[PDB]
Amino acid sequence: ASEYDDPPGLREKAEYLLREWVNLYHSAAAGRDSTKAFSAFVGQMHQQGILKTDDLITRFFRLCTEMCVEISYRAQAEQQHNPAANPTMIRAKCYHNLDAFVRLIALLVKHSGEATNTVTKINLLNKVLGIVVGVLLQDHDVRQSEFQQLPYHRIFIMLLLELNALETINFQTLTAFCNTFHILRPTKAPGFVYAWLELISHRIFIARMLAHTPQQKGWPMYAQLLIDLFKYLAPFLRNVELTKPMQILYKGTLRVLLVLLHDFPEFLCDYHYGFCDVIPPNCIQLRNLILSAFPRNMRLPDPFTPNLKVDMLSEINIAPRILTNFTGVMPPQFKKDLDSYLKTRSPVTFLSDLRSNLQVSNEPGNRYNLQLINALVLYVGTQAIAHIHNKGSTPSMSTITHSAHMDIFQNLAVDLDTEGRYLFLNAIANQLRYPNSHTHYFSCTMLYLFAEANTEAIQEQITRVLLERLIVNRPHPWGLLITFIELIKNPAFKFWNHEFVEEEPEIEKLFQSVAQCCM
Amino acid sequence: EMVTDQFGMIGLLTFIRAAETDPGMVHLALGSDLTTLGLNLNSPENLYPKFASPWASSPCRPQDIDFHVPSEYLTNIHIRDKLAAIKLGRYGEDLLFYLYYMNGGDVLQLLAAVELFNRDWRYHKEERVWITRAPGMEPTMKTNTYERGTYYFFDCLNWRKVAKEFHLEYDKLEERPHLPSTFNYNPAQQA
Amino acid sequence: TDEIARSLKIFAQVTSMQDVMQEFATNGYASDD
Amino acid sequence: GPHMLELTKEQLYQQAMEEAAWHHMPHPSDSERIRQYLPRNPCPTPPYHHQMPPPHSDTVEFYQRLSTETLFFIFYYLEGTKAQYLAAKALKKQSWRFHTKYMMWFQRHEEPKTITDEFEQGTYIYFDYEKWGQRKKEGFTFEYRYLE
Repeated sequence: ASEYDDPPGLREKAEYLLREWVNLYHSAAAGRDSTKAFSAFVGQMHQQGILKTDDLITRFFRLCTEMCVEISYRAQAEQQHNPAANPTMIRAKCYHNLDAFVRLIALLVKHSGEATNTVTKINLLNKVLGIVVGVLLQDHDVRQSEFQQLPYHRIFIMLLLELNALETINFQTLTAFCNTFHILRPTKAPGFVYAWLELISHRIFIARMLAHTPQQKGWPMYAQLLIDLFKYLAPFLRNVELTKPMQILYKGTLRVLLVLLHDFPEFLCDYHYGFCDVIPPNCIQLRNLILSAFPRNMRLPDPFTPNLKVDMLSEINIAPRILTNFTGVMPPQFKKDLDSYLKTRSPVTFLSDLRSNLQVSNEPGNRYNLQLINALVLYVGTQAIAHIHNKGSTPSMSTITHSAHMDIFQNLAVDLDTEGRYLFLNAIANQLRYPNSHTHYFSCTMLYLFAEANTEAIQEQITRVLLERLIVNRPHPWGLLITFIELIKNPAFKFWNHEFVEEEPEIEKLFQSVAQCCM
Repeated sequence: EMVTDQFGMIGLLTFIRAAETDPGMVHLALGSDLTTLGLNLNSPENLYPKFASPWASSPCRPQDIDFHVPSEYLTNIHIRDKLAAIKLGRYGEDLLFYLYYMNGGDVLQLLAAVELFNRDWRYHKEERVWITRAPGMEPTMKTNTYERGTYYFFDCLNWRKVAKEFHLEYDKLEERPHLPSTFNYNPAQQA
Repeated sequence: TDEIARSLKIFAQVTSMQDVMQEFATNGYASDD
Repeated sequence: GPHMLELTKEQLYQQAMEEAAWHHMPHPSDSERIRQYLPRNPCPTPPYHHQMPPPHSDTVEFYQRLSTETLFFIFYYLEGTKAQYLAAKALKKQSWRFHTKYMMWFQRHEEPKTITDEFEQGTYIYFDYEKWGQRKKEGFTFEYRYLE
């Protein structure tokens, strides 16, 4: 009778069984965890023949969900079509039904594990989540603007909490909840985004996913969920198309990342490349949160401290950890051609083509393969650090120059256009982080690029990239301050400032704002 | 001479000048004072175990956290109807100060503030403390503008009624507590 | 296969605070102090 | 032209569904266990009022500073939370012993007149959750099979 090829009189049957259970769950001495009631309810299920086929079991779960969804929608209607109605009592009505359903799911799952089963127990947990995801997405797509997220938000959390109160079984539970959250990422379920961020960032979920996870197995999965959030936000942030609901979502993103920065800075550190590839270059602060994370229990000199000699730091020779295999963006022929340039320094047709290879004027409104600019820059640098290390020296202001590596960087500065150059310079700045061999390499690169600039435009853009990143509220990456402080010291810059600062005296204010914003 | 384009200094100075006219709460070129996001970023303890929601301004209170308490303490499914109804006039002074401090940003804080106000407790707007007259301790100096005598003030940091004999303005002292009849209020939608 | 169904089907094969408070009045002498 | 049209129709759809979702944002209560007596009721409170509770008011030490009435309130009206466990903890430390049958906390007023391996009978002070107050009881038999 329903939209589905649902057997006759099944909705009626299921909704009668759920109605009963909801009264049973709320009944006195039904068991501490609805135990005495459940053993007896499963009997009632079996008698009503819902237990016969797995197809009917799944169908009962779909119908239960839809019932709970309908109860919510009605509860929501009486709260509006009667503004004399108690909204707290309305909420309680939905919770009454939903909490009851959750316990039926949680119990049907914990008791499905026949002779201490792991596969069956998990497979039903997956089935249930899948059935709920299905009901969500159909609701979402049909109800559109009137889509309510409450049923699904409560179902998902309470079930995660019920199934939290089996350290291996705990992981497959989390892996099941993760795939669900990924399926329900805001680009798929936009009307569920607030509930989704509330799920993704739950006290229990962060805890289990990041702190209490074997060999940090959750770290790559959680990092996917955040990428889904940044992938979603990216077109809106990029376009400066920030509605009140978007400002509210962005501020939630800030609160989540601030928590991550403070509690799991090594997590943000490890997945910084991945996050940087998706956050648009205009989100200065959001990206600074990622780029400011540094391994815990690590002394970081104050960038201002007079006569600070950075070479001294034993840390500047140790490379950072990169858990995003960035080399991948590169088309295999491109990397093959690139590696040939890096060792042979031939042919010159590589540099001329490189600028065109970085262009993606195919795709509308971007004209640049940002992700590829990022990969080339990081790769070229890393290859350069290894090449110098092989030569027996260490990345220094002198050892980094006049290499096939620097020829690529120097060419990109001269041969790219203002937009090109902007993206390119940002790709360098994203490496100016805590004291490490990539921070040191790119710090010198950036400084050398300013000094060896024959164009004023090159100098202004370097200044712009470093300054825009320091003019913003804290955090500011260690390497960024270091790079900037060393630049403002070069006669190249002194001369540049002297010229630009009098053609725009408002510019003077910005540099003065950095002395106090950071110090 | 300068980069006439959006990717130069002029491009940046344009964004900074734009914040003045942009009524948003998000200014991508300038940032947010992250201390003001209601997170204890200085705290030596982890934030996540008390992390409420991405939209909340204050962490999880212990009434918010659920604990797998001994079976025996789950007394309501048994005492529900015989259990006394909540009447703040029924309760003592200590329970009222608990209800006040703990239920911050809730109707309960105002409901406790009202019952305290009914018991001659008066809240100081400036010093952020509750003050009442001591037993028979009338003010030494007395005018229509202020009063100077010995007063009990509730110090929540040591959880006790404290004797402190100093001058108190009648103006900086909170009037009868209000109650917001704000329908379907959500502090998450405004953030 | 209906692996899940059978596990629950075989599971199916298995298996006053007024009188207490009135008994509380009889268990000792109540007062005020 | 219209800058928002730089967004794809899918992105506009996404934004629209999110805008809708904003009208009915999740309430703190949504991802929490039902609070039968003290549900959440967020409201606009002035800035000069205590927006946040005192620091370290989540320790068994803080809970020991509260009145027995406060602890008895937390125990009955805040069932199954960290606060109820902490209150019962402080209560237990404050020499109160919960009777499982009667669902009330008892404390010895005197030394029990009789102590056996099964019970103790003496005069106790208890908390009546309905009369909402402390009440003394003489010749009370506390069966240890209800103690713990």
